[PDB]
Amino acid sequence: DIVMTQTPASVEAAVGGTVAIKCQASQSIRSYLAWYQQKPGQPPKLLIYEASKLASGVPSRFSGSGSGTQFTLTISGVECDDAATYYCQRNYDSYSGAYYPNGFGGGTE
Amino acid sequence: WVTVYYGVPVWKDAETTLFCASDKHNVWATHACVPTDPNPQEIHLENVTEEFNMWKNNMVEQMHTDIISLWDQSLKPCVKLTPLCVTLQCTNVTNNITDDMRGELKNCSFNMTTELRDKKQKVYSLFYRLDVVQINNKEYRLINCNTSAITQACPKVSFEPIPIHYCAPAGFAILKCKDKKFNGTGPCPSVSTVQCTHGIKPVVSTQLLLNGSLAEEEVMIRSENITNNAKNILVQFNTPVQINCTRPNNNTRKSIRIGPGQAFYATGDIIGDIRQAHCNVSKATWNETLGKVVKQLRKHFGNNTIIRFANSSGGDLEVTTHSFNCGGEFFYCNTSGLFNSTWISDSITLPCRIKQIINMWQRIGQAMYAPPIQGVIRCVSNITGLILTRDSTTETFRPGGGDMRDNWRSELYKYKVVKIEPLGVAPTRCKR
Amino acid sequence: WVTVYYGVPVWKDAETTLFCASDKHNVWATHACVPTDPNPQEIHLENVTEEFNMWKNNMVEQMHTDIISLWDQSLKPCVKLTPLCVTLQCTNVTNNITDDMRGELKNCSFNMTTELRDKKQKVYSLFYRLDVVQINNKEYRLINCNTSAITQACPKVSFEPIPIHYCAPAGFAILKCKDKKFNGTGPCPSVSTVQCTHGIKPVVSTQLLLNGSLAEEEVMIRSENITNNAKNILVQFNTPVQINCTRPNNNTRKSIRIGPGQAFYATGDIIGDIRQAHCNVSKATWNETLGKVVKQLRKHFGNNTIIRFANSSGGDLEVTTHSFNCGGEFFYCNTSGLFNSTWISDSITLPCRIKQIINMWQRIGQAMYAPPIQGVIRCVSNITGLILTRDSTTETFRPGGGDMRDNWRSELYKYKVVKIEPLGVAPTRCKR
Amino acid sequence: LGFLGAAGSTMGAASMTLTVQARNLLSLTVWGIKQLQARVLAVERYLRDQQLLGIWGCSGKLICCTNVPWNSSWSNRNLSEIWDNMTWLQWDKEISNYTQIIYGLLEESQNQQEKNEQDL
Amino acid sequence: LGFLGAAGSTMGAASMTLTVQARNLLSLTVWGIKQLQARVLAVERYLRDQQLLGIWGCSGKLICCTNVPWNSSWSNRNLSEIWDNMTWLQWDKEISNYTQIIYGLLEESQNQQEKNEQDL
Amino acid sequence: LGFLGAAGSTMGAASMTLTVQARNLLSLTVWGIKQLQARVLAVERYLRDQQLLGIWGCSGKLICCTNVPWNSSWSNRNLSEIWDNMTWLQWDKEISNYTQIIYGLLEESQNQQEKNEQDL
Ligand SMILES: *[C@@H]1O[C@H](CO)[C@@H](O[C@@H]2O[C@H](CO)[C@@H](O[C@@H]3O[C@H](CO)[C@@H](O)[C@H](O[C@H]4O[C@H](CO)[C@@H](O)[C@H](O)[C@@H]4O)[C@@H]3O)[C@H](O)[C@H]2NC(C)=O)[C@H](O)[C@H]1NC(C)=O
Ligand SMILES: *[C@@H]1O[C@H](CO)[C@@H](O[C@@H]2O[C@H](CO)[C@@H](O[C@@H]3O[C@H](CO)[C@@H](O)[C@H](O[C@H]4O[C@H](CO)[C@@H](O)[C@H](O)[C@@H]4O)[C@@H]3O)[C@H](O)[C@H]2NC(C)=O)[C@H](O)[C@H]1NC(C)=O
Ligand SMILES: *[C@@H]1O[C@H](CO)[C@@H](O[C@@H]2O[C@H](CO)[C@@H](O)[C@H](O)[C@H]2NC(C)=O)[C@H](O)[C@H]1NC(C)=O
Ligand SMILES: *[C@@H]1O[C@H](CO)[C@@H](O[C@@H]2O[C@H](CO)[C@@H](O)[C@H](O)[C@H]2NC(C)=O)[C@H](O)[C@H]1NC(C)=O
Ligand SMILES: *[C@@H]1O[C@H](CO)[C@@H](O[C@@H]2O[C@H](CO)[C@@H](O)[C@H](O)[C@H]2NC(C)=O)[C@H](O)[C@H]1NC(C)=O
Ligand SMILES: *[C@@H]1O[C@H](CO)[C@@H](O[C@@H]2O[C@H](CO)[C@@H](O)[C@H](O)[C@H]2NC(C)=O)[C@H](O)[C@H]1NC(C)=O
Ligand SMILES: *[C@@H]1O[C@H](CO)[C@@H](O[C@@H]2O[C@H](CO)[C@@H](O)[C@H](O)[C@H]2NC(C)=O)[C@H](O)[C@H]1NC(C)=O
Ligand SMILES: *[C@@H]1O[C@H](CO)[C@@H](O[C@@H]2O[C@H](CO)[C@@H](O)[C@H](O)[C@H]2NC(C)=O)[C@H](O)[C@H]1NC(C)=O
Ligand SMILES: *[C@@H]1O[C@H](CO)[C@@H](O[C@@H]2O[C@H](CO)[C@@H](O)[C@H](O)[C@H]2NC(C)=O)[C@H](O)[C@H]1NC(C)=O
Ligand SMILES: *[C@@H]1O[C@H](CO)[C@@H](O)[C@H](O)[C@H]1NC(C)=O
Ligand SMILES: *[C@@H]1O[C@H](CO)[C@@H](O)[C@H](O)[C@H]1NC(C)=O
Ligand SMILES: *[C@@H]1O[C@H](CO)[C@@H](O)[C@H](O)[C@H]1NC(C)=O
Ligand SMILES: *[C@@H]1O[C@H](CO)[C@@H](O)[C@H](O)[C@H]1NC(C)=O
Ligand SMILES: *[C@@H]1O[C@H](CO)[C@@H](O)[C@H](O)[C@H]1NC(C)=O
Ligand SMILES: *[C@@H]1O[C@H](CO)[C@@H](O)[C@H](O)[C@H]1NC(C)=O
Ligand SMILES: *[C@@H]1O[C@H](CO)[C@@H](O)[C@H](O)[C@H]1NC(C)=O
Ligand SMILES: *[C@@H]1O[C@H](CO)[C@@H](O)[C@H](O)[C@H]1NC(C)=O
Ligand SMILES: *[C@@H]1O[C@H](CO)[C@@H](O)[C@H](O)[C@H]1NC(C)=O
Ligand SMILES: *[C@@H]1O[C@H](CO)[C@@H](O)[C@H](O)[C@H]1NC(C)=O
Ligand SMILES: *[C@@H]1O[C@H](CO)[C@@H](O)[C@H](O)[C@H]1NC(C)=O
Ligand SMILES: *[C@@H]1O[C@H](CO)[C@@H](O)[C@H](O)[C@H]1NC(C)=O
Ligand SMILES: *[C@@H]1O[C@H](CO)[C@@H](O)[C@H](O)[C@H]1NC(C)=O
Ligand SMILES: *[C@@H]1O[C@H](CO)[C@@H](O)[C@H](O)[C@H]1NC(C)=O
Ligand SMILES: *[C@@H]1O[C@H](CO)[C@@H](O)[C@H](O)[C@H]1NC(C)=O
Ligand SMILES: *[C@@H]1O[C@H](CO)[C@@H](O)[C@H](O)[C@H]1NC(C)=O
Ligand SMILES: *[C@@H]1O[C@H](CO)[C@@H](O)[C@H](O)[C@H]1NC(C)=O
Ligand SMILES: *[C@@H]1O[C@H](CO)[C@@H](O)[C@H](O)[C@H]1NC(C)=O
Ligand SMILES: *[C@@H]1O[C@H](CO)[C@@H](O)[C@H](O)[C@H]1NC(C)=O
Ligand SMILES: *[C@@H]1O[C@H](CO)[C@@H](O)[C@H](O)[C@H]1NC(C)=O
Ligand SMILES: *[C@@H]1O[C@H](CO)[C@@H](O)[C@H](O)[C@H]1NC(C)=O
Ligand SMILES: *[C@@H]1O[C@H](CO)[C@@H](O)[C@H](O)[C@H]1NC(C)=O
Repeated sequence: DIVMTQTPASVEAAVGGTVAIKCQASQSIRSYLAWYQQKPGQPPKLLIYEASKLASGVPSRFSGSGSGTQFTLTISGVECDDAATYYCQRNYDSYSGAYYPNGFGGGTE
Repeated sequence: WVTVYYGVPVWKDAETTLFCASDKHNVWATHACVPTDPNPQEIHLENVTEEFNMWKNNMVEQMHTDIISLWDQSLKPCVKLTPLCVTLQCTNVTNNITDDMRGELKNCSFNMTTELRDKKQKVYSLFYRLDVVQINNKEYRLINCNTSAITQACPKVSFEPIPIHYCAPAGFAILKCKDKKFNGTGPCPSVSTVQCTHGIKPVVSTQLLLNGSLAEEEVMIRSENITNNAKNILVQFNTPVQINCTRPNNNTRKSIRIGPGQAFYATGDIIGDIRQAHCNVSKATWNETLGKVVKQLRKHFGNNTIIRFANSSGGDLEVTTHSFNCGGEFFYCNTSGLFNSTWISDSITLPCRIKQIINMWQRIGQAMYAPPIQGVIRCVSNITGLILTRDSTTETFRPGGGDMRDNWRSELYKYKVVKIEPLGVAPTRCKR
Repeated sequence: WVTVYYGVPVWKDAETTLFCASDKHNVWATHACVPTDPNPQEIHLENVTEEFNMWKNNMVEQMHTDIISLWDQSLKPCVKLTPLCVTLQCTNVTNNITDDMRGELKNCSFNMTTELRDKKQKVYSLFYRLDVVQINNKEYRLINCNTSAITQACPKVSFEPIPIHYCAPAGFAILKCKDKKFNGTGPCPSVSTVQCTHGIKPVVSTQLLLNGSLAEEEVMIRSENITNNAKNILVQFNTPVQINCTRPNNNTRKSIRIGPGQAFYATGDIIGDIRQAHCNVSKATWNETLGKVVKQLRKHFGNNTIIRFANSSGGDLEVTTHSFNCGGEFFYCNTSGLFNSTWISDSITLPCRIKQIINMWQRIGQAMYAPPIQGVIRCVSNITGLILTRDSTTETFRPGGGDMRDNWRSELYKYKVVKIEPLGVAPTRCKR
Repeated sequence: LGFLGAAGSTMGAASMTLTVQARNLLSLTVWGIKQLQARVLAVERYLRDQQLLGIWGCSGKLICCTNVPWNSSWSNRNLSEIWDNMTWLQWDKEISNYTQIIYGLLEESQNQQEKNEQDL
Repeated sequence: LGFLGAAGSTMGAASMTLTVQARNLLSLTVWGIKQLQARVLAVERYLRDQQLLGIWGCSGKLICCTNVPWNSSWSNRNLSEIWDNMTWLQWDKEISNYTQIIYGLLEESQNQQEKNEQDL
Repeated sequence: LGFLGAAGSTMGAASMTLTVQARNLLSLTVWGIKQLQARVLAVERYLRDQQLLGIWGCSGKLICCTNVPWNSSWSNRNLSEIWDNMTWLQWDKEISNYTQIIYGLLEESQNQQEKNEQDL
């Protein structure tokens, strides 16, 4: 039913360099992708919602875009507070018509 | 090279005639409707999109003319009250009343035809103030004497709503959209196919929408054009608000023969005290529900917009009050007790009036006389939504309403009728 | 040896039900008629002959019953004037008249029911002499009081003719004959096929045929039997003759309530002088046209036959005068001013009368009351033909007419309905 | 030529217009109710012709050949004369009174060949 | 998948559900008279589609192959693209304006092969 | 024998009267409106039976043979007994409750052979 694959596994960069993480889907989830940041020992922090909007409390270094079945999370520069894995969450159910946070793909640093 | 295929799963938008399915000679002739298909199968369509437009949906027009036609057919074989349009001699009902009912009921005497053509009788009955017009104790006429015919509704035909399902003929299909964020127009991806819709109750009301479907994901606000102040806004609640209405007076009824084989039902006397009709709404529920509507309504104006609900706009009762049809009575309730707040950053009692002469479709044509009902009426119902209209930091909304080809519009917004076209061709590598 | 073919181009004579196609709730319910096929294709049939008989053509019978049924349905949901059949007290209209109108209009007062059953009012109206019958100032009755019900035509339903096209159902076809010398019967070689005919205007008239089709090659004279003096002769002109008719008086109208929701339209007073209604025909055109008819008419009698048109035969107005329906008024014009010549080897004015109570189909049944029309009526129309009947060197012809299932007979003479029969067999030299 | 364009044409030549005629055979006020009568009639007539072709083993064809012999008593003419010097209207009149004979023979001859498939 | 279940599916894959859609195409008060209108309409539409298949020589088949060549001007695509990467709704839109061309070619091409049986 | 003349006859013998029954299946006052109901009903029933024969690949035949195997669990009888010592009314009762099984098998088995023509 729900296919979500995060592909650029195990990517890291030196402070001042940049990174990006991307996810693909077999079903369109246009403008309904959420991104999370999980630091060890913490619950995931919401970073980006509806593909490109930042959540309150999210630093300006975070951004991203996408549509359809292709989406990317980008970091404008590493500030040494990026010690987290990131996750892709689907916020649209194509069978029920509801828009709730069902299903994850992810695990990339 | 050319291969012809038959049974290809494609369609075009189309308009066809729909027929009903459903399930004691009630007003919509539901006994003449075909039986439903029990446990009908709904089929989800994967990888499709479709566009909908609830403001251009011809299913609304058919429901509109079906209900009117049925209303008129059902009232056709009923006694006419023409002989009743006489000079009435009336006095006030004062013997057992509260002050709020002073002047509301009148005691009218008149000279009416007996079954024999050459004899007359002196009879009297009670009437509600709104059905009686003063000519010059005092002389009166019924409100419709200089405008239309009055037909008494048949006492055996009930009016409570009965679900009616609309079914497509073979070759046609109905596409139902489940997108729970759908605003009434444009692409709506969660499409499934049914052959016949669920039942819709043909409830007729103004301002408040009673006994309809509920929203789920959020309160939905829909309009043809948000920025056009000439348009209505339909608000669909995701939770019901409960109301309780009462007569509350204990009425009696008597029959008067007015010709061979025909009789008029007159309001008789009243047992016990005479009190004003009224409706109660839970206060806390109304308070919370309205706040939800405002939060969502603001998304189309800004987070710095103040929302005020003011009061009813003014005019004839049919468009200023809450027209409520229940128990066989016609209520006209005062909603100013509900829409009285400004949003920045116990029970509510609504006094209500009763009429017996009803112009149901806001047209000049035959009027219906509602016969009296004995005993005491008690109604319980769900407010499922409401109609608002809109009038530099404050926006003003008012109950408005009164439009027909509305209300049902909030039930049929989910459906579109399409025509199946089984033939098509494509190239391949075969030959005969 | 036997081969079966399907789609073989053959047919048999047949009778089926025809439906119409056409193009504000007029008398023929044309809004209920299907849309026409724009630019329909006419297909000429080479190397065929067919026989026709316009006197046995069942398309006439269907047009006859369709028009009558529509007339009656359209007048059904209209106010009845039963309460108007009362003793009238009348005097003559004399204040502003010419001598030709003296005695034509009467001023009648009467006691009529108000919307209240127990009250009456004194009202008056004007009536034309032909609608009022003396009983013994003087007491009168309306002409239909001892014969039938009178129904007022609904003021919103117009009567001017609207072309109606007759269409065959699939499997049937209409054969149209173009032979311009066709006399109504027998072989007619120039045959073409259409699916639906051109429009025919449902004009109702006597003596003169108005707004029909024209002949081309010659004036056509057709009859079932030329030598049978009991039959009518239909003459079709190849050129129109223009006529101009007028009220000419400036009328007013007033409404009288006669019961709840119902009103009678009474003729009010008249503005300016009262003059006689009349029709004008161009004189030179009539003079030349009649001569053409005579030249052709003589071919069936001999070159030594004298043709006389005498005068109208006598009887009730419906069969002695020119019944003309125009502007919503019913005219009965004196045609003796036209048919006054003997043929051997400016404008014409025809005085005309007006009636309001009309027995449209020459039957005893419901009569129609034509409501008054305000202002002044002006009519322009084309005479496309006429009806003659025939009474030892001189033959006498008279306007005659009055028959129904006529008039339309001059438009439908060109068409026959046939049934297509696609299957047939023939021998050949194949086997399976 | 158009619908019935070949009606006056030679029977042989007219066989190429069979498509044209077949193509045009299938489709509470005064002008209202007549449309149910018009549509029901068109459908019933269409189906009766298809039913006969089905029974005779001619389903799906404008032209079908069968194994029923021609009995010369129905028309004592050769093939050159009817196919080249006659129209379909004329032919239909000439053998109209044998229609019911031919049809009975055509249907019996089909069932007789269905039983022969019992062996395959 | 059920009726129209394949509507969003690949054109090739969807050919195996042709049975499912074909199977569901055929069937004086307010709720009374509408049933004659509903039934007459369903019948006429069913029959018109069957009539065209009959005329083109496709009677009795969900899939029929004919000898009309494909004119690339109708759609300049290869077969891999339309059968594997397109749905039927999309295809129908792309060539909708040539429908009347294809149909005229299909019927003429059938009559042209009926005359060829004159020799058997 | 006439219409239904073979109703009490042996199933085998009765196969030769299939033509007779098929031939008779197809066609605002009190006695008026009932005729639209009578005609619409006759047409719909006729067409539904033809539709099923079309789908199963039996169009145009009174008798058609297919490749669906007989599952003996439907009726544990041999052929001699049903064809020689039973009538059609009796047979219809015996296997009436498997009708929907047979029909599903018959239609799937037709589409499975249409795809096999992709190679010709
Ligand atoms: C919204 O939905 C609710 C729930 O369905 C609906 O409330 C119900 O209305 C019906 C009809 O008014 C009530 O049924 C009546 O109950 C009384 C008390 O027992 C009976 O006496 C009544 O019987 C008389 O009337 C019948 C109809 O004319 C006659 O056939 C009979 O012989 C008697 O004369 C009748 O059974 C029902 O009790 C309520 N339900 C509740 C919980 O109150 C409400 O009306 C709907 N909203 C709108 C606007 O319609
Ligand atoms: C033979 O054909 C001619 C040409 O068509 C036809 O003459 C036309 O008749 C119509 C209808 O009587 C005339 O139309 C009227 O014109 C007047 C003047 O402008 C208008 O006031 C009229 O409007 C009123 O009436 C309408 C109908 O009831 C209402 O809908 C409207 O609201 C008004 O109350 C109306 O438009 C038309 O002008 C003439 N044409 C000519 C050239 O005179 C003639 O009647 C036909 N012969 C017969 C026997 O019918
Ligand atoms: C309406 O008026 C009638 C007539 O006056 C009242 O009926 C009378 O009531 C007295 C008792 O108070 C009886 O003695 C009379 O015999 C009754 N007359 C008739 C004709 O019935 C009636 O009570 C009044 N109704 C109301 C609500 O005030
Ligand atoms: C008012 O709203 C309530 C709540 O949705 C309705 O009660 C539900 O009715 C459905 C259908 O019978 C049941 O499946 C639910 O379980 C009921 N919910 C609860 C909480 O009891 C109630 O029927 C509505 N009233 C009217 C008149 O429509
Ligand atoms: C028909 O008769 C009535 C009644 O006599 C005439 O109406 C009167 O006209 C005079 C003026 O001449 C007024 O002073 C009266 O008040 C009118 N009476 C009413 C009841 O309206 C009417 O004019 C006559 N009509 C004709 C055509 O002669
Ligand atoms: C009276 O006859 C004239 C002459 O035939 C009609 O005028 C013709 O109308 C047709 C159709 O609109 C035009 O194609 C011709 O060009 C017109 N001819 C001329 C000379 O103008 C006229 O319409 C007829 N009047 C009525 C009421 O039918
Ligand atoms: C009407 O009949 C004439 C013969 O009288 C047909 O003319 C012949 O047409 C064929 C071609 O189809 C030619 O080979 C012949 O030479 C023509 N005959 C003559 C004498 O010239 C004519 O085709 C027929 N019309 C129709 C529509 O079939
Ligand atoms: C909706 O589209 C998806 C592709 O985006 C389809 O998924 C493919 O299904 C086929 C089998 O039919 C597999 O072989 C492919 O590997 C799948 N693709 C991917 C990316 O996983 C899906 O089947 C379509 N839905 C429908 C009903 O046809
Ligand atoms: C009714 O049943 C009888 C048997 O009880 C049938 O008679 C047999 O008919 C066949 C020919 O069809 C003969 O070969 C047998 O010898 C007959 N049996 C006997 C015992 O004589 C009879 O035909 C059946 N009726 C119908 C209409 O089928
Ligand atoms: C009846 O009601 C009128 C108001 O419409 C009031 O003026 C009058 O005084 C009342 N009569 C009695 C007896 O109360
Ligand atoms: C009935 O008619 C008489 C006539 O004399 C009148 O006095 C009386 O007031 C009328 N009664 C009623 C109730 O209208
Ligand atoms: C009489 O008609 C007027 C409108 O002209 C309306 O306002 C009034 O209420 C009517 N009265 C009655 C008794 O019909
Ligand atoms: C519904 O949403 C679409 C965007 O998906 C927007 O273009 C359209 O105007 C909205 N309709 C209304 C009535 O707000
Ligand atoms: C409404 O509430 C009041 C108390 O404020 C109570 O007396 C009355 O009976 C209630 N009415 C209804 C219909 O519930
Ligand atoms: C309506 O009446 C029921 C009892 O029948 C009561 O439980 C409910 O609270 C009342 N609702 C309101 C809004 O007063
Ligand atoms: C109830 O309404 C008042 C305004 O009269 C508002 O201040 C309050 O927040 C509302 N309560 C709820 C729960 O919405
Ligand atoms: C509320 O609306 C009613 C009906 O239009 C009106 O009579 C009343 O005066 C209004 N009240 C206020 C405070 O505006
Ligand atoms: C509603 O009640 C108010 C009093 O709070 C009153 O002024 C207003 O006129 C009433 N509305 C109607 C329509 O009677
Ligand atoms: C609206 O609220 C005010 C208090 O803010 C109160 O005085 C007024 O009576 C209320 N209006 C209605 C119709 O209840
Ligand atoms: C009305 O009063 C009568 C008196 O006999 C009583 O029997 C009946 O139950 C009362 N009805 C109600 C609803 O109170
Ligand atoms: C009224 O007309 C009659 C003819 O029907 C005539 O005898 C009488 O004298 C006329 N009366 C007047 C006042 O002109
Ligand atoms: C109306 O009735 C009275 C009864 O006295 C009679 O004198 C008068 O003449 C009548 N009027 C008319 C116009 O008929
Ligand atoms: C009365 O009937 C006779 C026929 O018996 C008729 O001549 C006369 O005109 C009729 N008068 C009225 C007013 O109906
Ligand atoms: C029409 O002409 C034919 C000759 O072609 C003739 O036999 C027939 O009698 C004529 N019909 C009439 C009514 O004159
Ligand atoms: C008829 O002609 C006369 C002149 O002789 C003229 O006065 C009159 O107005 C004309 N009438 C019409 C309807 O043209
Ligand atoms: C009819 O009136 C027109 C002007 O509208 C005029 O040109 C024409 O000559 C008149 N016809 C006759 C026969 O008087
Ligand atoms: C006009 O009629 C007279 C007879 O009154 C006739 O002598 C004359 O020839 C006719 N004129 C024309 C052009 O026909
Ligand atoms: C002409 O016919 C009318 C109507 O039949 C008649 O009244 C008149 O006397 C006749 N005139 C002549 C001169 O015959
Ligand atoms: C026609 O006018 C003449 C006078 O020329 C007259 O004698 C005749 O009676 C009138 N015809 C009719 C039907 O009134
Ligand atoms: C017929 O013509 C003569 C002259 O020959 C004339 O005296 C007579 O009045 C005319 N008749 C009519 C009705 O015009
Ligand atoms: C009739 O007279 C009125 C007088 O006010 C005038 O306005 C109108 O135009 C006149 N109508 C005609 C057709 O002369």
